[PDB]
Amino acid sequence: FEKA
Amino acid sequence: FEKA
Amino acid sequence: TTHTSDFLKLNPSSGLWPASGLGQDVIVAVLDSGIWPESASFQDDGMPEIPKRWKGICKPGTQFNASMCNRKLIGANYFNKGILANDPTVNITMNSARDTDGHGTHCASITAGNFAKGVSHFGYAPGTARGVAPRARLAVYKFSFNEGTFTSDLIAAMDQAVADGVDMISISYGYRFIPLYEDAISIASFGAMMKGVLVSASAGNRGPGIGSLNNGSPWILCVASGHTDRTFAGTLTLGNGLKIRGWSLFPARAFVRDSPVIYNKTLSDCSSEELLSQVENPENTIVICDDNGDFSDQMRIITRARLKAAIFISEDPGVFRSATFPNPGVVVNKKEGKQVINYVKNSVTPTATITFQETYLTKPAPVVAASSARGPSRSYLGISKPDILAPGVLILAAYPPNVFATSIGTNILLSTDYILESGTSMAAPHAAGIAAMLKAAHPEWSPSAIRSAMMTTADPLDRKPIKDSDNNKAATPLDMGAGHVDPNRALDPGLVYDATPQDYVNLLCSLNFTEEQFKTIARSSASHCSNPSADLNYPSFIALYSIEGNFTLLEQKFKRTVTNVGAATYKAKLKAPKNSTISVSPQILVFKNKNEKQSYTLTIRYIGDSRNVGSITWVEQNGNHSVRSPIVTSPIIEVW
Amino acid sequence: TTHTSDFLKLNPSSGLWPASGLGQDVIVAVLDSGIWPESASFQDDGMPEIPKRWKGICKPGTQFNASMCNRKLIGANYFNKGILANDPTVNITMNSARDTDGHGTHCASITAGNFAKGVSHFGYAPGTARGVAPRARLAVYKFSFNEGTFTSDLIAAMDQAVADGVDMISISYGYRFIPLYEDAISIASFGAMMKGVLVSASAGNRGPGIGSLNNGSPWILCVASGHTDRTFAGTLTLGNGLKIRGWSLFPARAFVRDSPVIYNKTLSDCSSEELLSQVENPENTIVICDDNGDFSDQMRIITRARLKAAIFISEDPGVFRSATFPNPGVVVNKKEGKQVINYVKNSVTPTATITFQETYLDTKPAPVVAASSARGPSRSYLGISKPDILAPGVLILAAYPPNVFATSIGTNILLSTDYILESGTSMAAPHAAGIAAMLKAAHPEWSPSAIRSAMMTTADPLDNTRKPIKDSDNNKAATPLDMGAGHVDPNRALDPGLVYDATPQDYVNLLCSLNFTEEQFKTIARSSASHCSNPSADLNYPSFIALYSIEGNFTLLEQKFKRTVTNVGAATYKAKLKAPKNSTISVSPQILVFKNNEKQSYTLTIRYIGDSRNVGSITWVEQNGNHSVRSPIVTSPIIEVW
Ligand SMILES: *[C@@H]1O[C@H](CO)[C@@H](O[C@@H]2O[C@H](CO)[C@@H](O)[C@H](O)[C@H]2NC(C)=O)[C@H](O[C@@H]2O[C@@H](C)[C@@H](O)[C@@H](O)[C@@H]2O)[C@H]1NC(C)=O
Ligand SMILES: *[C@@H]1O[C@H](CO)[C@@H](O[C@@H]2O[C@H](CO)[C@@H](O)[C@H](O)[C@H]2NC(C)=O)[C@H](O[C@@H]2O[C@@H](C)[C@@H](O)[C@@H](O)[C@@H]2O)[C@H]1NC(C)=O
Ligand SMILES: *[C@@H]1O[C@H](CO)[C@@H](O[C@@H]2O[C@H](CO)[C@@H](O)[C@H](O)[C@H]2NC(C)=O)[C@H](O[C@@H]2O[C@@H](C)[C@@H](O)[C@@H](O)[C@@H]2O)[C@H]1NC(C)=O
Ligand SMILES: *[C@@H]1O[C@H](CO)[C@@H](O[C@@H]2O[C@H](CO)[C@@H](O)[C@H](O)[C@H]2NC(C)=O)[C@H](O[C@@H]2O[C@@H](C)[C@@H](O)[C@@H](O)[C@@H]2O)[C@H]1NC(C)=O
Ligand SMILES: *[C@@H]1O[C@H](CO)[C@@H](O[C@@H]2O[C@H](CO)[C@@H](O)[C@H](O)[C@H]2NC(C)=O)[C@H](O)[C@H]1NC(C)=O
Ligand SMILES: *[C@H]1O[C@H](CO)[C@@H](O)[C@H](O[C@@H]2O[C@@H](C)[C@@H](O)[C@@H](O)[C@@H]2O)[C@H]1NC(C)=O
Repeated sequence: FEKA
Repeated sequence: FEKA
Repeated sequence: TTHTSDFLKLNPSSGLWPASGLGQDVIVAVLDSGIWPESASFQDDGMPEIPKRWKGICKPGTQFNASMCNRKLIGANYFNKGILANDPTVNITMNSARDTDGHGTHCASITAGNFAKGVSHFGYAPGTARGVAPRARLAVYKFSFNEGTFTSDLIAAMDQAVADGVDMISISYGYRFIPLYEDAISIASFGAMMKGVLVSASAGNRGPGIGSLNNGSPWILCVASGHTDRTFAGTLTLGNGLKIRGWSLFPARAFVRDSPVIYNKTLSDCSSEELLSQVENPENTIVICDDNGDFSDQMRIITRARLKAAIFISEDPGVFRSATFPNPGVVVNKKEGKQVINYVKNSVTPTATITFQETYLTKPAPVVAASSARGPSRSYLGISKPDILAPGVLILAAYPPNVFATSIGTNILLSTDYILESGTSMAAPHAAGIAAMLKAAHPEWSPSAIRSAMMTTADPLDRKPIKDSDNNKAATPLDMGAGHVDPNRALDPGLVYDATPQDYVNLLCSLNFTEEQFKTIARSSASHCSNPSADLNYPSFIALYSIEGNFTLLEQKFKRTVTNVGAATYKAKLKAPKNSTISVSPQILVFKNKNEKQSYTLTIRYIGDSRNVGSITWVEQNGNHSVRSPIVTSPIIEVW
Repeated sequence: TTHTSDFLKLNPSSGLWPASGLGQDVIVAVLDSGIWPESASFQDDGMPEIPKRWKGICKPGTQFNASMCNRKLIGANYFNKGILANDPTVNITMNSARDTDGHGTHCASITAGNFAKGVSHFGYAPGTARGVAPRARLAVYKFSFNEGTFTSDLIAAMDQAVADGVDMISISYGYRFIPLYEDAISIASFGAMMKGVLVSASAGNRGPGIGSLNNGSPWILCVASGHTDRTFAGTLTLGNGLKIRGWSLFPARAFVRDSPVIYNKTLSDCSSEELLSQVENPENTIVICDDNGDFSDQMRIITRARLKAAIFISEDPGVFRSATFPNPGVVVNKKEGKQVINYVKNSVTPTATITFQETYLDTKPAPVVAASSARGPSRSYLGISKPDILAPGVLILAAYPPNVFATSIGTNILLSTDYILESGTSMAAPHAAGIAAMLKAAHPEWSPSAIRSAMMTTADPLDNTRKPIKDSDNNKAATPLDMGAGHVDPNRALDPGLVYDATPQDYVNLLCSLNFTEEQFKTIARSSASHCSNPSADLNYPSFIALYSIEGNFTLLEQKFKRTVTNVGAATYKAKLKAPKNSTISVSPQILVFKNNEKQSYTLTIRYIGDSRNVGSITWVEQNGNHSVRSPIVTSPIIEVW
């Protein structure tokens, strides 16, 4: 997961 | 002299 | 966003804005870390009454009560059940929609921030900030907390947004290395597409490697990130009158005038703290740093040494995407670097001046960011991704006033009401708003159609082909999809590649998942589905070729159906990808009146070895309509 | 000056501003280091055509051409002959009226700066900046260069200003330790006075020692510096919820939230770099500094060590005059200092938060005499009380050259600006000069002596708490030798009811009484008068001073002062008397009847003894009106004159  |  | 909307050509006179009323009657949901409500970007000055259709709640919580909403921020909701279920022993500090990270606030303002007078990023990019859709209603849905971020909360957040009747969904998050039936945003997005809600998501920031993107699903608008035509300057003036407009983002009006400059190969590397500490009067001296591939380390060493300033020689694309500039200095290109070095070597008492907080409005533009994730989609190769290009590099938007923003020196942190931020996170919300407005001008258009308009009308040129920042060559559809969003045109595409909820079910059906995996995605919008079909009516084309052996001539046929949203007739213009031939049939489409549908078949004959690009454009004969679709060949890579 | 005019009560609706059209039709001359023309403060957005009376030039020079003037900056002239004569070998980098120092630009904008939208000192004192007289005309006369400042040049600047037809003169310079006939500013001032031009001059910044002021001449409006009600905030919040509004001028929006605070006596002194360098994680920790009398040194040691911030315990007045705050932090008084130190000792994990760029306009009491403002009596001439009046001088926001050092962050970063905070009597004088000009516009016939009268007898000796203005240096009541008649009150000065007027001949007669040699005499009066057969030391002044020798035995003394008051209002006034401690005073008549410009005299008499400067006053209150003509009275030792 990763918030962009 | 002196610039106040 | 003090310039972004101008860069897109949006204005009150004509185009999407006037036709959409700046999206006053439309609602865009933002799924992120929450929002900071008191921001100026979220006030409701020129806002009419809230559409009666809306019934979303303003859920109370920590430092957030049911009066925090208005005619702008019409909804605030959060979802933390996943967190607590995971560990009920946890004390969630900010148990509400209030943003304690910033990501959520920045995105919300970009998509529909209200006009905000006299703001800037520490002097840079000054002006009035506003969302790509200044009058769109905001519906916040916080699923990301400091204490954690859970998939189930994400899905719960989307489901609620769709249930609330939102018009569009904006989500700047992504997951990699998982199959569709384990992909959170994809599962929820499928449900959204099933109910007429278009989802705009970032492609990710793990470019430029091949197939590095996420959210690459057929039922998602996958958005890439490009540079604008804005630049920030520390004008460099040498003692010999030589004036060079370099790059700088030092967050303050530093005063470096007629200061001594030195060029010394023993420390030119700017990697040794000990060496740099040997320069006498380091506080009144400007040091020159060679291009060594690690600019951010040089800046660290410089800042720690407390030099007056430094002239960094570099063209590393990373430098032009970061706002980290805690010490006065300038970045110059290789040519300029030689001029500066020469001046210094041919002079005793070489001096320099540098001013800051300067912002200018660059060629070429736009340009695909080197870190913007690339296709093809390892979630599904069949459909080209990403879909479209939008501004995402160093964009100005609202930000929580009580969190770290940037830095000065090694010990001074600074906060701000508006900050510059880069990534696909900034780009997606631009597309979300544009889509929201297109939906306002055409209340009957489907998510697929709206995406069609945005794509077939996108601009592949910057008047040359948009470049890839990583290599400086022409950008591919796997880099920028159809190209740069062009809102005003999107309003009148002439022809759209439409699709229905049933079409996607048919597509999902063809993937041949177990009926359990199928239900996981469905999940209650369709049952396990007797007309499987992998040829989804998509406004783009991708021809795939295996690399597991000898390469031989391959052929692929695509079936498309274009509906007329304009009586009219189009002729197909073809540019076939390199080392391949293409053909269409029929070569001419005739329309007797609005809403009439017409089908055709594109056929590519290609051989692999390397992603080649071409296109098909339906140009109206008695008008100015031009419907363009990109074509790209690609190897078959490891899928998740 | 984003608040100063509000602090003075000036406004467009009523008072001096409307009565004088914001001084649009008057002209004030600024004698200093020049000006930065392209400043927003010197643009002419709301300026009517230049008064035809004016014919001053826009003299060209280095980076300055004859088109650099407008309907706001109507005159520009520089004088360097003194520097060249002294050495022709000198290369004058900026050979024109352009300011490369800042002093001149600051004063200029303070006196007659045009309205300038959205300015500040790095976020502090934000708002619209404007001079005390927003529509007054500017005439710049530069006699001060980076390469040198020369008396003769100064005198040449004034003479030229007076000759140009200037309505008022403002000069923020002062010389000490020289007799009148060697006093450049005074010599020229006499000429200016002789021709109906008032001169506002700073009192000096070498207080609070007795008789430390300069420009203390009878024919000069001597100005002293006071604090305003404005304060700059670094709100301090402890982990326990305790919130304190401390002092801070860090020139940026620093982010220090919930950081660990430490109090370690071994270093609480904040005077050792070695010790402070021993605090682990200095970049995320906040150290508390004890009061050691040298805050500015502490700040330096802290800035060198790179602490995230420091809480300074200090009540030293010098701290509240300086904009030097290169590192995040706050200053707190003795009591608050204990509250903070306590919290830390009674806790493991004591944290704190400090915000910045906060300005508040509520301080009490205000104004207050700056501890550094020069004090009377005038060692140029004990005969008349100095200084004359008080005006805003502490941390005033005004225009500034964009390409010179403004303030500092960390040890290596210098910052520049278009508007900066500056302190001293230099900032005060221009306030007076501007007001003096508007009075002159409202009453074109009033003399320089009358206009100074309206400002003095109408001044306010009480602060915003309605108590007697305090002396920052001691916290006791300020004396006339500290603040003259008191704090300027423009709107009242517009309508003083009565005035202590005077004429050129009156100053000649006063000059003669000094009993100089006739060459010395001519040195001062040059050609405005000739060696004068009616000596008179009793100049009709709007204030009184009673001097007493301190050599030998003290014995009940007696002094009589004769005054003439002309009615600028039919009315009658009654004299109210408050006699200086340990002394008696009486007037006569005790009432004054007026039929309609009519003049009427009276005599004040004081019986006092020396030991110490005691203060009293005499106010003529109108019976059938609301006029009040007040004049300070002060007793003073007879100290060494120059
Ligand atoms: C979650 O918040 C609770 C307070 O609302 C914490 O429990 C309380 O902690 C206080 C200060 O540590 C203590 O005075 C209270 O008696 C205690 N109990 C209650 C019912 O509030 C809790 O802290 C944890 O549990 C407590 C009981 C202590 O053992 C702490 O050391 C624990 O950290 C908070 N939980 C966490 C993980 O912080
Ligand atoms: C280029 O950078 C070098 C590293 O700072 C300089 O040499 C350093 O000079 C210091 C005294 O100025 C001395 O303490 C250091 O030991 C020495 N460092 C090294 C790695 O040798 C150099 O200065 C020149 O060379 C030194 C050795 C002295 O001879 C100086 O007089 C020379 O200027 C810097 N500049 C040049 C032109 O070399
Ligand atoms: C005052 O300005 C003069 C002219 O700009 C300087 O003289 C000139 O200096 C130049 C650089 O040194 C040189 O190229 C010129 O030939 C020289 N002479 C002329 C007529 O231009 C002068 O500099 C001083 O005198 C010169 C001749 C040198 O010997 C220097 O050592 C001196 O600084 C300037 N004077 C000063 C005090 O700076
Ligand atoms: C109060 O300040 C003292 C002086 O800075 C601290 O002692 C210093 O501790 C350093 C490492 O913490 C050590 O390298 C220095 O030699 C030493 N300096 C002196 C003058 O003693 C002191 O820290 C405590 O005492 C020292 C000696 C160590 O034992 C530390 O572990 C202790 O914390 C400071 N007192 C505190 C932090 O409570
Ligand atoms: C007098 O000085 C002014 C101030 O600049 C000159 O006007 C400027 O000319 C420069 C050319 O380098 C332009 O960049 C500025 O925009 C001009 N500004 C204004 C206000 O005119 C003017 O040319 C000078 N006059 C002469 C005769 O040299
Ligand atoms: C909640 O919102 C804000 C943020 O805390 C509060 O200030 C409000 O306080 C309540 O309402 C305001 C308008 C004021 O009357 C105050 O006295 C009240 O306590 C609160 N608003 C509501 C509707 O509860």
